[PDB]
Amino acid sequence: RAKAKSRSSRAGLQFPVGRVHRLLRKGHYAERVGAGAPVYLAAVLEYLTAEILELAGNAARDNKKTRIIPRHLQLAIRNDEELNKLLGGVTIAQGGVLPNIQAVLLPK
Amino acid sequence: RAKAKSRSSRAGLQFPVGRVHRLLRKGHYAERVGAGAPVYLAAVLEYLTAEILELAGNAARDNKKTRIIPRHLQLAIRNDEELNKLLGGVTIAQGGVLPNIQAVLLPK
Amino acid sequence: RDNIQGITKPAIRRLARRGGVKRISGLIYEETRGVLKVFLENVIRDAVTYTEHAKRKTVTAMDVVYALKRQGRTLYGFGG
Amino acid sequence: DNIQGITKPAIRRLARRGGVKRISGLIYEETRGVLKVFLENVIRDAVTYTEHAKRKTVTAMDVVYALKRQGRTLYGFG
Amino acid sequence: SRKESYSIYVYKVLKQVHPDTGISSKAMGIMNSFVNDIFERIAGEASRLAHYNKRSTITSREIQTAVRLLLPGELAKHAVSEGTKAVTKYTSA
Amino acid sequence: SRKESYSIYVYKVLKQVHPDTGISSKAMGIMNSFVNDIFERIAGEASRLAHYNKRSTITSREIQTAVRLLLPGELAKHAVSEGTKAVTKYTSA
Amino acid sequence: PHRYRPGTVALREIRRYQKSTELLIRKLPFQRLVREIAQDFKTDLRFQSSAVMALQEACEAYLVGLFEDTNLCAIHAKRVTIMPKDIQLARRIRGE
Amino acid sequence: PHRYRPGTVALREIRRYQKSTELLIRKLPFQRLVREIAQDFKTDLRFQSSAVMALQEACEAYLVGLFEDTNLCAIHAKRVTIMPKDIQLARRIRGE
DNA sequence: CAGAATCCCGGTGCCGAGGCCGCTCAATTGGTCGTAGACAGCTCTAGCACCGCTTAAACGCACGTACGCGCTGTCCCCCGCGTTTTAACCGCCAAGGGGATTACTCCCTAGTCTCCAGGCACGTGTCAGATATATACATCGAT
DNA sequence: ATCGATGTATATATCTGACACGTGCCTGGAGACTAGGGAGTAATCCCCTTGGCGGTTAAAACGCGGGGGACAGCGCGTACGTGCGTTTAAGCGGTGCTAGAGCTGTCTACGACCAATTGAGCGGCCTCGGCACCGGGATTCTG
Repeated sequence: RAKAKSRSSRAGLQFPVGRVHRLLRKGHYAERVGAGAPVYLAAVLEYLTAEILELAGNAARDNKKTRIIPRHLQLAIRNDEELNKLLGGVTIAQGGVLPNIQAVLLPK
Repeated sequence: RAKAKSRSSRAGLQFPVGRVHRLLRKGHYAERVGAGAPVYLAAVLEYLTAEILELAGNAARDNKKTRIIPRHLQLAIRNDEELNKLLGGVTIAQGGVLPNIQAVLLPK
Repeated sequence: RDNIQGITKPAIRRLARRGGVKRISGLIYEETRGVLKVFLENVIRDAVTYTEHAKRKTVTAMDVVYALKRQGRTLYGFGG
Repeated sequence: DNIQGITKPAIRRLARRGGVKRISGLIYEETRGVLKVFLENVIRDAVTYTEHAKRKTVTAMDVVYALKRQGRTLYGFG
Repeated sequence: SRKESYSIYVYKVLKQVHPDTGISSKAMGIMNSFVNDIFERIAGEASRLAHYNKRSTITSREIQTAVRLLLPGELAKHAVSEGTKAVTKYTSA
Repeated sequence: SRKESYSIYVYKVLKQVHPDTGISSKAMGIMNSFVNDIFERIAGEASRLAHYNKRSTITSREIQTAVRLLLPGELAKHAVSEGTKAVTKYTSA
Repeated sequence: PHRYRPGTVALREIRRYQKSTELLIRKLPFQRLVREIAQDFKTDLRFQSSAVMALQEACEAYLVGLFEDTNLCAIHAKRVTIMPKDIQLARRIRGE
Repeated sequence: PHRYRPGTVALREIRRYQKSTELLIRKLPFQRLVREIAQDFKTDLRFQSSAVMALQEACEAYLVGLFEDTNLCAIHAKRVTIMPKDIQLARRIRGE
């Protein structure tokens, strides 16, 4: 009997291909699930996770902090013209708002 | 082998309980479907159909017509505060708009 | 009851300040209270409906998350 | 450049159905741009559904599904 | 080949509400799409209710709760009343 | 009972993107909600795409089309390359 | 001679077009525009006769609603002439 | 004594509250309001400590967004003071 | 240009995040087998192209009046500052209602086979609605 | 007060193709029986929700002085609406071609279902340094 090797290690991903395949079967989305579906979906979820964490970390560094907090996630999402479109209907707890004042209101 | 009779006749409905039961099983909504689900859903769909047809038929007489057309359905929906809330996003072809002019625009 | 009066004038001003409003007319307070009450009523009706279907007696955070999700607004940080 | 086929009289007729009494001279060029932006987002989805099916003919159902995905359910075309 | 539609049942209802009125084919098409829409909405919500409680089956309780969530206050009371009447007549037949 | 979460995988990604930075529990809860949100959206569209074509099996083409329909242009452009590379390496192994 | 005062014909046209239900855009010029836009996505496409009709119905239903919203934000400023900034404000508040 | 001119402090408050993140409504009054409204639907209900916090976060986000929309409606009329008709217009265009 | 507000720096100190251990149940490897769907060939529907003709609609011009805009005046209702008071917030102590789990067993739904009638294409024909003509009577603008 | 020139609507007759009905038949709903595991019931644990007291300062309520904003009125000048004569090309009716949507047949590569094995990752515990609070100094900006 060959020594087991995880599917994620074969594909090179960090996310669990086995858990994704299990969730695809238990959700009743269809009666059959092809072998290629979970590798593709795991690769997409990993890409979007890293794409967000990079901007959040840059915001944390600009604030001179070392731990990421929800304020940094709000600042990351609302400053990107594409993330803000995908997550427009989402409110983040303790996120606050972006500084903005109408030019008509400032003093002469 | 007794003579077969439809479930709709037992329930006292016009809509097809058998077709609804088939459509539930073929949709993969769940692995099991109970006996009472299709009778309840058929009765609900029959109720909403009769209400729509009653209002459209009244709107037909107000125009001395004898045949219902999309304009009568549009007028029936947009003049009822309950149906208009349920069908707020729906667009009906050949329906047109309701007559309305703002009081500010009329002559002095 | 009088509990609607607990949303005081200073709290409404602080909310308006976060939104960038510089000057506020004195009639805005009763209008804001009327706008808030219907929102709370709509969300709570759905939350209690989910609580009753489960036969529970305590209202949990998930019932609120699902209610907001149904209204078309998604809340991140409490579950789901 | 067929956007010029949406003539000024047609825009005025649409404004009349909407109840507009008086119309400013710059509304026409703004409306053409708004319509041009609206059409592209629907056609891109219709073509995506057509390509997934490997068909070469765009079909009414592709448009019905494209509109429903945007929240604009259309009744009448099946 | 063979299609499938509700035009028979819609016509049967029409002749009960207004036995002197007819309906055009264009209006019948809209009435046919209306039932498919509401059917999909109710079955969708019933499936979510079943999944949240970790149940394998769909029952009249899921249909009733979905109706109470989807339909407005006055439509919901009547729809629930006659749905329960139909189920009681079926089970007592 | 035991509760599953993506916290360890999000942390592995963070350690790859910014080794010196850390993350608070609240940020982890937000990320854990964002992942389930996008998962359900993609699986939903892949399911609709299967029924419209009378197919009984979900495949990588359904995922690729759902990704092109849901994500904006540049994000979809990159995500499709990532998924194609992953599937190609998995099959070649 | 005979001549009507400004605004009476406009009100008569409003009462006219809110009663009828026909399409107001020319069919053939619209069809050529649909053909021109689709070419940027795929070549040699074909369109069913009903697809163009579905697109035309959707576009006209969208523009009528946009003008309905624009007129209210024109009246709010105590004007009667609609102007571009009214469209821009309506679209900004609608979130599109 | 030294006195700031009208509006100087308002801009400072705007900057202060846009830079902060805490909640702004008092917790006990809001909790009593929530328990009062719920009593109309079912009697003897109980609430988890987190459900009230979820409701408060949702309500404050909704009100801040509505004020953001109302301020654009005020400027369109060339005013500075917000008034009830601005709220009614914003809600009408949003379709609430 | 005096002075009130915000920021930052050095010191204290605590409890939230990073890391370790035990261990069990979810994922992997190997095998069988049934049917979903990939490929080849054919039929014939309906999408594309061209022509001639009539005349509905779009285009270009003149003109004059009703609207949009800028300026001035005035008066009253928001803002900023100070004092009093009221009920929010923190911390500590009690107790018991209700959520979450385990063990049993019964009754509900899925599956297979037969068989027969509900409802789907196809054909026919007759009357509801569309159109042309005549004319009634309502409204708008000037005297 | 009314005239009279335009416009919208109504009443009668003729036509035509859309709707309602009947026929043939086939495939999908109903009747009868069996097997098995999902849901219903009862009992136990214990946790987290409701209720109360004491007390101290952060926050709300009430007054008042004044100034800067909202609102009404006026003048003016040019942008848009109404009506005519000209010209563009939309709409329609007809014929012909062939691209490609929809279907039947064959068959073989794919995914589902079982069983045995073990290690990936979840729960409980430890601890130490990132953050926050206090106080004093430096810089900015406003009336």
